[PDB]
Amino acid sequence: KEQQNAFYEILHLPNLNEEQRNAFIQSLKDDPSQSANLLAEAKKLNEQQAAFYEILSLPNLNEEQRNAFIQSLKDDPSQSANLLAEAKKLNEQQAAFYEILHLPNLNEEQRNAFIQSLKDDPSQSANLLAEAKKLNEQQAAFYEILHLPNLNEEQRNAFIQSLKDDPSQSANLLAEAKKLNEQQAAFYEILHLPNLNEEQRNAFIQSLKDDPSQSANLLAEAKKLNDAQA
Repeated sequence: KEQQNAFYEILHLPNLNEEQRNAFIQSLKDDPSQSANLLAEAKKLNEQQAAFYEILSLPNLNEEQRNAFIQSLKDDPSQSANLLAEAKKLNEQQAAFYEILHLPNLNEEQRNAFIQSLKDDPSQSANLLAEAKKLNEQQAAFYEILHLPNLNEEQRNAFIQSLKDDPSQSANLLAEAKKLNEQQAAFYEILHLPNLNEEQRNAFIQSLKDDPSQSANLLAEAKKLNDAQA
C-alpha cells in the first residue's frame, strides 16, 4: 500500500521539476522498499526549493542577504524552516527601518533614537513604526498651524494647546484651524478692496460675521462686484 501513497505524493510534490520528480520516481522503480525513505528525501528537497523561492521574493532585503540565505541553506538543508522565519523576520526590521528613516517631520534625535530602539529590540518594530507615523503626522500638523498667516497668536497657541492635549483629534483640529484661517483671510481682502461703497461693505461684514459657511462664495461675489465697480 505504501508504494501507492508515496507514488501519488511524489507525483504531486509542487516545488520540484520533472527532472527531479522523474528521477525520484525511477528510484522508486528500482527499489520499492526504499519507499518511506525516498518520499522523505523527496519532500525534503521540496520545502528546500520552495524556501529558495520565498527568500528570492522578499523585496526589503539586498542581494548579499538573499543569496547569503540561499548559501546558508544549501549547507544546512534541514534548517530551511528556521532560516526562513529569521529571513522573513529580517524583512520586517529593514522594511520598518528605512520607513522610519524617511519621515520628513522628525529631527535627527528622533531618527537616531527610534532607529536605535529598532536595532536594540526588533520585535517591537511594528509599534515603533506606528507611533512614528503618528508622530510624523502630529508634528506635521503642528508645523502647518504654526505657519497659518491669518491667526492671532492666541488662536495659534489655543489650537496647539488643544492638539498637545489630544493628538487623536489632529486631523480635525488642523482642518478647523485652516477653516478659520481662510475665513479671516477673506475678511482682510474684503476691507482692502478699493472699488466698493461702504453700504455693500457693511452688509458683507455683517452677513459674513453671521454665516462663515459661505465665506469663500461671499469673497468671490465681492471680487466680482469689485470688477464691475472699477
